[PDB]
Amino acid sequence: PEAAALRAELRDLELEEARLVQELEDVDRNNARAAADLQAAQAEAAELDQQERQHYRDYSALKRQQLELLDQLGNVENQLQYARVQRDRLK
Amino acid sequence: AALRAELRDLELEEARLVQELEDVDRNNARAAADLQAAQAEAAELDQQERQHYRDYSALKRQQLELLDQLGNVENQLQYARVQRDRL
Repeated sequence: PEAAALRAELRDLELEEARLVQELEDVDRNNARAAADLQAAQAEAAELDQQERQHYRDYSALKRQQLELLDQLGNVENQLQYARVQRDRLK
Repeated sequence: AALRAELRDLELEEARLVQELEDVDRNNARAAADLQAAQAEAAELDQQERQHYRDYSALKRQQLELLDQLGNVENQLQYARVQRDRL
């Protein structure tokens, strides 16, 4: 009967562990799925990053283009102001 | 009066540079727009990655708490098996 209580505890105990195994399997499933979604999102973000960098680069190139045009303008304006002074003296 | 010819040339030169500048600026505006759109998208994606990650971490904590309970049960089962076996 000692082994009588035992046999009962084992029964309830093995049931507990099976219930716990069931819960673990649900949680592990949802965990793996969350990791997959994560990885999918990271891959999307990388591809995007690639495109974003390209955009940044294009914009930056255009920017250097404008600054070069601005410098030229200022070189011309320097010459222009000189010639303007020279014209004004004639008067 | 070579000054007048110089003046005409320089002024026209400036007109040409101004035009070019206007065109480049319109291209620049478009480029800025595209860049900002891409950045905004990246922010959304970042937010969604974060959601997934936090789900994952949470799920993970759950798993560990469950594992601790299982370890406990396991220990009871072994103790009750050692008693058992001893007849």
